[PDB]
Amino acid sequence: ISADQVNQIIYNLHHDPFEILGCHLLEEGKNTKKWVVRAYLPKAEAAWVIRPTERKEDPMNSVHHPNFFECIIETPELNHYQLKVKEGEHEKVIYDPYAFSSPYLTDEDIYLFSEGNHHRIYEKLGAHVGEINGVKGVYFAVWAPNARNVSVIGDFNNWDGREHQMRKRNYTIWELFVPEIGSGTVYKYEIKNSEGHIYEKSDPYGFYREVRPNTASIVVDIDNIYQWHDEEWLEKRRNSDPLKQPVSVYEVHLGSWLHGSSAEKMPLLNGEADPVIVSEWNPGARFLSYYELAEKLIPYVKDMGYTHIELLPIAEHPFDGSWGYQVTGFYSPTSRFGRPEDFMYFVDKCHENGIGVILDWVPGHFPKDSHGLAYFDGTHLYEHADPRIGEHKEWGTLVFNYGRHEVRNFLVANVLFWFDKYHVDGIRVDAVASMLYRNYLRKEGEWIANEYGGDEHIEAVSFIREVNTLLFEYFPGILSIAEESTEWEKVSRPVYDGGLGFNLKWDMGWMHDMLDYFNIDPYFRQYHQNNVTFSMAYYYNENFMLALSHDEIVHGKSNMLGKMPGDEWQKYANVRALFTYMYTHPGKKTMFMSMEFGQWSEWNVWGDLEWHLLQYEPHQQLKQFFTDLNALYQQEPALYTHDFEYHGFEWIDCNDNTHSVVSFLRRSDDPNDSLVVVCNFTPQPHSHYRIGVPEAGYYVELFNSDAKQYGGSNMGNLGGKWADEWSFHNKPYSLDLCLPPLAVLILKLDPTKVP
Ligand SMILES: OC[C@H]1O[C@H](O[C@H]2[C@H](O)[C@@H](O)[C@@H](O[C@H]3[C@H](O)[C@@H](O)[C@@H](O[C@H]4[C@H](O)[C@@H](O)[C@@H](O)O[C@@H]4CO)O[C@@H]3CO)O[C@@H]2CO)[C@H](O)[C@@H](O)[C@@H]1O
Ligand SMILES: OC[C@H]1O[C@H](O[C@H]2[C@H](O)[C@@H](O)[C@@H](O[C@H]3[C@H](O)[C@@H](O)[C@@H](O[C@H]4[C@H](O)[C@@H](O)[C@@H](O)O[C@@H]4CO)O[C@@H]3CO)O[C@@H]2CO)[C@H](O)[C@@H](O)[C@@H]1O
Ligand SMILES: [Mg+2]
Ligand SMILES: [Mg+2]
Ligand SMILES: [Mg+2]
Ligand SMILES: [Mg+2]
Repeated sequence: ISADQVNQIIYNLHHDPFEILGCHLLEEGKNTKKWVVRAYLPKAEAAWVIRPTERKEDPMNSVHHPNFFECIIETPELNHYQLKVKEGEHEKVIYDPYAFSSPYLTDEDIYLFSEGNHHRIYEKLGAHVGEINGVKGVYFAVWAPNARNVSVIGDFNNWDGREHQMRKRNYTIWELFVPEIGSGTVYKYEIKNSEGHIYEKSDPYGFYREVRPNTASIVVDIDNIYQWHDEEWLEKRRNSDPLKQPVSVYEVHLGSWLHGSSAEKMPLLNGEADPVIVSEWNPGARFLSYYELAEKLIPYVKDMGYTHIELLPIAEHPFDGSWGYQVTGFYSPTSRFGRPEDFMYFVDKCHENGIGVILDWVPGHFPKDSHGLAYFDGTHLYEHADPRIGEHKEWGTLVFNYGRHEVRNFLVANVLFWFDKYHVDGIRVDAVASMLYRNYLRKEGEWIANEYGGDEHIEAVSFIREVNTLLFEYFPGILSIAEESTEWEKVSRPVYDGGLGFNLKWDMGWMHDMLDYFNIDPYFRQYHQNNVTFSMAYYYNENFMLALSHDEIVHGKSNMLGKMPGDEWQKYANVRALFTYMYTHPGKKTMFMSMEFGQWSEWNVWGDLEWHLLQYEPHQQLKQFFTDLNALYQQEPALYTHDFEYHGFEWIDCNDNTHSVVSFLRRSDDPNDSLVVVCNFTPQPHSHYRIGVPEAGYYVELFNSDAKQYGGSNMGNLGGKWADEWSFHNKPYSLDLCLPPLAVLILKLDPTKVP
């Protein structure tokens, strides 16, 4: 490019920056093409073009002006890229703001979508504010290849679509531009199928939706509603390995954490809305908005010391009682809690406070409701046609046809969408077995094997691997968490090694072992020492997340206190011991709302949590215990740097089944960061109980779960103990400890204490 052209840009004289900025073809070779990307980045000193799906990164060069950049790249197609932009000492990675000159679908958009590879399809499908033929308005487009007709109905034409019939393109997608309407518009698609049957559909790519049970889509100007402040958070994320950091997750169902009064409006970020009543049976109560949750949940979590909040699915879902697991509006956060920008504010404020956001994501199925994706165009469009692979009969839901390109594309782009538009830090997929097996919950003779005669759902396995491949390429540094309950191998291993490509897997066997263990009367735990120790036998086959989830405190399972045997004191003590053990055992941590303050009742998704309990000392003491445990966790590198390496853990001894005692070391990079952990899982205290340690010196008691400030009896070792030169447990030194009742000790060598 010329200096004259560059200056026209720099001085705002150019007639159309899209002619010069963005990606432009320069020439076609035999086997490849030459492209240039140009960007004008005022304040940037350096920039790079990332091609994350090819794993390449090329520098851009300043051309004629220090903030005007060009990058010449040869590759057969340049569909997928990002700009990395350095301003002083900070880097951000963004999509190119000049990537798409037209609001309408181009030939290239349609081709990529037909192949299942349009990672940004939601920029074109759905509803977008833009300009066509010189007039402002909204462009709508929808995939519905077998429909006979489609119209746009909405507020703007009183729900009569005769003058807003859409145009079909390439026998696949319907489009229409409507002038002079804007964001806030309420609409649906009216579809006639091949039988002449007419019906009404929410927008599958819609960005906002009426409050359930109403289902019309709402047009959102999604790139001009919120201003973010989280660049430094996102840079740190992208440059860090989360597997090596503390990850302590507070799992939250937004609709049931805290309720407000329905006798007042729901406040929003700079606005307000009508209250959303929680249920007709509890009509005095309303949900809190994303905005109110940002103001209340976030400081609560920050003070407790968790690193992350994990949300039960917030994608739009018609029924409270599915807990979010039956989604019908995959591209919009639920309007129960307000608008898209209020959720963006929640995430921004999490990042301002140093807290990451993980979203439960539901790609495994969708329910039958007629406003949603089912039988979309008068054929089995989203779902597979054969019910033996296309329905989960025991659940009454439909299963995506992962093999069908535009369906795969809906889902792959949907995951990316949450990271792009809402800046989230991770996803968790519930029930991964439900996608992986062709015989999932199906009786003999009511499913068919794959082409090699196996039970593996080939198409789903491929989809899962593609999702995880793309997620990590576009958003390095994120968490991708699976719950898979059949010992499928290499869940949390890279795709290049025959894995599914998640980075963490819930240790459901650990969870069962531990909760089954603690539910046993302590005298009988001597017969089940193996519950304590067994999970370490297979631990290194995955990267495990130790989760005590929502699923474990419903349906007659009790809340954590009620699972524990004995009187009120021992119930609390058993909670403290279990969770101190969980936080010291290798792996990342997740626990569910209400567990941190000892709610007695099961989680009830129709009410809010029993916050009045926090008026009372035992509940306040447990909450302090977790606050301090989380603080320790973040303070001690041996609790997080080497979770997934042999170095990070070693048993000291696990043979004393008769007293239900175990002990172990955690390690990090510095040998002085080593910790000794001692667990006593009955209410019998022990005096002069020896434990082997590897070095001489004074071992400080960093943490004692029996401290009086946590509700314990305050037995302990008075702050620490000097090791004896008395060999024990095959180690040259040993500590002669008092073991408090139903309690866990964490000790650390202070190699500078004065003898
Ligand atoms: O300090 C004197 C005693 O210290 C040691 O006793 C221990 C017990 O061994 C531990 O098990 C624990 O005791 C718990 C007890 O397990 C639990 O049931 C509960 O017992 C209370 C009960 O809540 C209450 O309603 C009433 O019956 O009083 C009981 C009081 O003992 O709470 C206990 C802790 O308060 O903790 C104490 C350690 O302090 C040592 O073993 C004893 O020999 C010695 O007497
Ligand atoms: O009477 C008071 C006694 O207190 C002290 O004994 C303690 C030890 O200090 C503890 O470490 C523990 O002993 C465990 C031991 O840690 C555990 O390994 C297991 O030992 C097995 C051993 O693993 C196996 O190799 C085989 O050797 O036999 C051993 C004995 O079973 O079980 C031990 C407990 O049974 O608890 C005891 C108290 O019970 C103090 O050191 C003693 O001198 C004192 O008598
Ligand atoms: Mg009509
Ligand atoms: Mg399950
Ligand atoms: Mg058993
Ligand atoms: Mg309540």
